[PDB]
Amino acid sequence: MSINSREVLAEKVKNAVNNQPVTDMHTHLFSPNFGEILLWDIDELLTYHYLVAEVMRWTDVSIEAFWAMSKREQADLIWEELFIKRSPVSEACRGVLTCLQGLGLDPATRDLQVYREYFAKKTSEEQVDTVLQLANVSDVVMTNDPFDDNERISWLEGKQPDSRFHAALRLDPLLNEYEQTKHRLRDWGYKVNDEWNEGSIQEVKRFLTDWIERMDPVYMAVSLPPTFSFPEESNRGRIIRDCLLPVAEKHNIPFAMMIGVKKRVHPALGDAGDFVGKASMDGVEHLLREYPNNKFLVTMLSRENQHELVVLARKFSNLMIFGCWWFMNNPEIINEMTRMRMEMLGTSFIPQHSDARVLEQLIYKWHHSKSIIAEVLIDKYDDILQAGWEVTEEEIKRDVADLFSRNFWRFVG
Amino acid sequence: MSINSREVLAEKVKNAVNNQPVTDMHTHLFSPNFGEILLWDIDELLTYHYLVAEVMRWTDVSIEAFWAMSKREQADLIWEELFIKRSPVSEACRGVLTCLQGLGLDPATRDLQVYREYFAKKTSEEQVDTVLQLANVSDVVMTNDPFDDNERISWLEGKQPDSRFHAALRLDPLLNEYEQTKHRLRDWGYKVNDEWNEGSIQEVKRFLTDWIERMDPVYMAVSLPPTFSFPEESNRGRIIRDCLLPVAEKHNIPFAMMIGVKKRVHPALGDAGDFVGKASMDGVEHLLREYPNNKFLVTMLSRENQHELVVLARKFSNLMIFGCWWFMNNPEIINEMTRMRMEMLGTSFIPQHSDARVLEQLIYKWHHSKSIIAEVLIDKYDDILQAGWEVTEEEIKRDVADLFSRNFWRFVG
Amino acid sequence: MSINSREVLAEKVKNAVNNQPVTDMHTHLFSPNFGEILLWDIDELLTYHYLVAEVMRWTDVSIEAFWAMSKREQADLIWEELFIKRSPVSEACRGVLTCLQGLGLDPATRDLQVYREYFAKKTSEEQVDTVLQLANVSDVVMTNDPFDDNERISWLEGKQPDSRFHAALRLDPLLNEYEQTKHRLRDWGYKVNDEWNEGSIQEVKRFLTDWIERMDPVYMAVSLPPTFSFPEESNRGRIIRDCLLPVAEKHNIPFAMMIGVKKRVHPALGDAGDFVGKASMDGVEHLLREYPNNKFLVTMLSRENQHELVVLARKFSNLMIFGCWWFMNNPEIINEMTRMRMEMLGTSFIPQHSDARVLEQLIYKWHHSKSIIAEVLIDKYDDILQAGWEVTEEEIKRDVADLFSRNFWRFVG
Ligand SMILES: [Zn+2]
Ligand SMILES: [Zn+2]
Ligand SMILES: [Zn+2]
Ligand SMILES: [Zn+2]
Repeated sequence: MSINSREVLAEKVKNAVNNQPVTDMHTHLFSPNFGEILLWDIDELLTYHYLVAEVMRWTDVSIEAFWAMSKREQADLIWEELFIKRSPVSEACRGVLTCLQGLGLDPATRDLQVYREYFAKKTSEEQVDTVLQLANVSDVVMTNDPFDDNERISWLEGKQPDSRFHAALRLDPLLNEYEQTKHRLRDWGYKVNDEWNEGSIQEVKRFLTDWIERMDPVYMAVSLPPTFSFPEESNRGRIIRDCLLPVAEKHNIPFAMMIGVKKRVHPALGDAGDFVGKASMDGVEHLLREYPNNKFLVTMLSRENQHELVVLARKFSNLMIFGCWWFMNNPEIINEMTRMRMEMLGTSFIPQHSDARVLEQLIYKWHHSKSIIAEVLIDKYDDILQAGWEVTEEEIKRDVADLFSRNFWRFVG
Repeated sequence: MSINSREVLAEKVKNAVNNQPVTDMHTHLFSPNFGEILLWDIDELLTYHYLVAEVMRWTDVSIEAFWAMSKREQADLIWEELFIKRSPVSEACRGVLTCLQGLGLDPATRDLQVYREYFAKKTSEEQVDTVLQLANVSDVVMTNDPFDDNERISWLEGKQPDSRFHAALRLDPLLNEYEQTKHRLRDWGYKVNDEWNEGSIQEVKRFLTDWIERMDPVYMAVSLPPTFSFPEESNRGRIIRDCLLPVAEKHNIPFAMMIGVKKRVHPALGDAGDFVGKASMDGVEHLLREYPNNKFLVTMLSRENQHELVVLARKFSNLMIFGCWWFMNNPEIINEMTRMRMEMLGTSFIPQHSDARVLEQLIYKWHHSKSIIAEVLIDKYDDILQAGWEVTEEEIKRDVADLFSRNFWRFVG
Repeated sequence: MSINSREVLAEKVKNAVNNQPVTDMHTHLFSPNFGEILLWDIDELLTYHYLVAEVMRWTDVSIEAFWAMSKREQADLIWEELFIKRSPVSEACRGVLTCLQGLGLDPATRDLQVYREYFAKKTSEEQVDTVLQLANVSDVVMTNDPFDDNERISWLEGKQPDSRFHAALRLDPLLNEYEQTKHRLRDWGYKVNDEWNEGSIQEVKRFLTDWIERMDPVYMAVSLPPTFSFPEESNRGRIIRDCLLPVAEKHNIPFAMMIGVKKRVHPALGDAGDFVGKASMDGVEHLLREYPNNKFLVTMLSRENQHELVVLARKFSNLMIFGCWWFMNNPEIINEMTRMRMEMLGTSFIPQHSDARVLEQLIYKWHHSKSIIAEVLIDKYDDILQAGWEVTEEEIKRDVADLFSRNFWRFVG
């Protein structure tokens, strides 16, 4: 038959959404065999940079003093300032609670000591199994930076990630800081010249090719400022034009662009010091139109870029938009973004990614987003149901699978 | 009786909204006596450019191959790709279903062949009577382009539109492509000079005057790019200043501006290749302030222009804003736009227009929009009812008539 | 006794919100002992500039004729045009009704004459007691302009405001119209030179210092245009850099910036002729980063500046954002703004201010805003209750006190 009641439909959508294994196509997590770079712990959750920014709006403790404290002390301060002295109603604070509850811990007691004991008696491998199970995440895409001495080592040592973890080649240093990076390249055997000649071009391409072969990335990525433009006679513009795009096309690897971040407007805050700005769509429009054989994954930081980004996706099939990034990762914005996207793109987009920096975040990141996405799906199905259309649970499971996993794998080939 | 609760209010409002005859002040429909230019058919509905854009995001069929197929083949592909392989949850797909259901056809069967048979046994005149009846549309405003050889002929042959259809003089070729258009003008007896002198000015005005007399348009219209500015030393700026405005004032005809469309960012897609951009409000502000004796109808394409456009309407009574155009014609946006408009303008605006290109679209266009507009009205009436205001059903019927028909006719005199 | 259900939660929050005494940190009201500048009356409510703009969209009465009528005649016209000829559904009209109902008058009768009689038999001091009581407002922050001959007099006469009223030093003439203002300064004994030298700098600082000592303002304020930038080699840029900031720091007085207003786009409308524009965040960002020892209160006029303003607050603890100003003071916007703010800032912001120009407006301004703020809180508390957190009624009361009063006083010291 078909679904005949609004209740069955809802039960059906929520169940399908909750049961669908998720492919988180963009995170800052690492296969557990990569070592300490994989962050997890209630102390890591509480010291997430989102919460550092928030605690600094309340506490009288200087930023210097904060950075001087131990992670445990920072966590204690954040807990006291954001959870005890004021209700933890922000999205980031709410998330910490969702993680605790999901792990079987009880937020009702506010017993941070007891919460810590839970983690003290587990290994990274165990927690990963636990979390991926609780968050129903089957595949995690990492952010792998070959310019980070730490991460760099494991890749050179031939270490391969857990089969549940996939690599993504981060190129920010190369594209945004070529002047300083070119020195490290030549130091690694990549003889780039001071002038952008065929020699420099071939060496940069070799660097990319070497790492593509080494990581077997699902895509190459870069985060860009509000002022991003293309074409552009700059190191970034030339590298993208002469090296990145050609290589990406040859290996049929998508180019992921996270646009709109204004770095370090408040240096002292570190990762919590980045701001946002609306970008022009001209550069993305040009890339999509002039490079029809290249695939692009895009997410933008400014609320004001979201609707036009959806419209751009209507224009180019070689564009796949994804997630509600950072400052967009808040219920009010996730909801409006997801509705605009489905209304203009049907199911041809990737609703969300976690951008998790701490393992446990996969729990709240996906739990918070799934309930909103389910609500949107229920309304959209109810609307065509009202129009006389019949939908089957199989069709819903199909649609949900496309949104949470298939659209991505299908796009990166 | 007494409307003394949100519940009674909801019933009375929905009834009033549903029963109110609609004047669709902007469409791409034509009086049936104008011939084949009047599109209608389930195949026409499925090949609407909104769906072409959407199918191209999914199908592997090349755009060239798509355009090579017959309309029936295109419709079959779109149906399979957007309705069968994925649930038809997008607004445009949902609309097709609403039309079918409204005509008495059953979407539950997904029998495209049976749907086609319905249309095969009807004439244009009959379908028009059927659709206008089902969509409860009493008056349709057309988009009449004197630069289109096809349409041009019927007007020259003295053919007059059905009394339910009204004309609107489209001037895009003249204002946006004067360099190429000036040649057609002189070829039609309008001796415009290479230089913008009094001779050219008088000839352009004569062209406008001749067509105003020929069509008896309710308003003159033009769609403009995000970069639109005024004053401006350009063909567009000079024609508007020296010809359009003076003539519009003399005949007391409103000037309609549809701002924000960036034409052909993806040429191969044809009508489905247009993009959007936020525009500056400076030009509109200047026109409203410096030409107090001219009337302006405005709608904008960018989500980011909507709130400030509402504020501009608060500033100038010679400005009438209307509808949720194109990329704004989606539930999430229609809702936010309609609420911002009513909150700052009360009932002094035109909530919607269909922009229908295919006859049957009047059904879903108005059905989808009316349910949203009705909900906004219920909230607003309830808020004053709870404040102690007594709203009568007659007052609701009056307000609803203003929003859906009278405000337009009152503005265009 | 834990909060067992959302329904019970809804009640505790609404009670706390309704019972919490409000500090309205930005209004255009005056202590009753300041004289006629304190506007109150149903006629004043109806002739509020928000309604002037709205009536002009409907009435055929010329703007000249309108200004020529007496306040009573204007009120009669506005009442007839916006309440009788069309339902009073706009936010501003709804507000008038809420005020009447709150005062015990009955909107159901639409008896404007009877409403007027209520006010005719009361004094300013009495109405102030009545209104502050009904709106549950314990503290009102005024807008005091030393450049207004009228207001200026009472301050020079040593008149001190009622203890419920606080002063805020308005500096628009000085910062935005220095060229014309410098003449008044020297005329008052402040010997500023034509050139911006140390002499001019010291004299401007003396002017500020003299008025700070005279008003004992909670903060110094200025409203700025969409084009506002800083640093800037202009009178405004230099005065802010060399005089305002240093003085503000020395006295630890916050600098309030209301950004985005485009003055007089429609001169004839007077106060109702101001428009809006999106501003760059660069100037505010620079001020916050380069002047860590200065405190800034910011509110912006453009809908499109709201989200990034929230993000900027996440970056700088010396920034306190407040209210939904003017064109933002509409339910649809207040809701989205308040949700974005709480999601990214928890309770570290000031949700609203009335900007009341007419005494009675405190009633609707706060009643309309409180219901929305209460709904947002109910949702946010429900989300953490759902995550296992045990919110207590006393904690809700504390959070509510912070949002409506304590955050402000805590920020201004
Ligand atoms: Zn919204
Ligand atoms: Zn990331
Ligand atoms: Zn159109
Ligand atoms: Zn104000």
